[PDB]
Amino acid sequence: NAQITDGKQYITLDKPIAGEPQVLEFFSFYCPHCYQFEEVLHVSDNVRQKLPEGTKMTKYHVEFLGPLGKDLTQAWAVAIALGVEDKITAPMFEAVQKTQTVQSVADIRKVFVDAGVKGEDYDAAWNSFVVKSLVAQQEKAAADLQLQGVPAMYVNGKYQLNPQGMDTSNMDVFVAQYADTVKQLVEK
Repeated sequence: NAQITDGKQYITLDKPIAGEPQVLEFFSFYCPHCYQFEEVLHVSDNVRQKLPEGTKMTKYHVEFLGPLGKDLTQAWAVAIALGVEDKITAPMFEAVQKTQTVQSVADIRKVFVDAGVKGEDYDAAWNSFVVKSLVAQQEKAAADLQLQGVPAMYVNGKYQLNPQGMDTSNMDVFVAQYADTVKQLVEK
């Protein structure tokens, strides 16, 4: 059956925020731990797979890491606005961290284009009011929730996941524990 505990597998915010997405992840394409999180452990997908139906997995990008943090945050806004997150996430992590072929803003676009995204759509999205507000929203969320680092996950703007208090002696275990903790938090 299982049961989680405040202070252990999660922590409760002293200043919860209303109106946030139910399951909100922060990440950076630059961060090695975010790479492991997303591309090796596939934490988020495991979480999403245990999520009570009707509940969506939301991910925001952060600007405070790396030389292109701001522009990658805007590119992620485009990915959201175009609905191409699933086509882009793996290529970008590889291009940024592994092949290290993302050195400029133009190189970001190439990842989208190479991934199947029409350049005309990318360009339209990039300069849209829509994307401009998505950027603002990503920035605002991290501030409101008092983000200290990535990766990070918050549930109902009230609980923060705390992997340090999980069992990290085995990764298959840890992932299952992370997924279940989120599930329990959303049913709460």
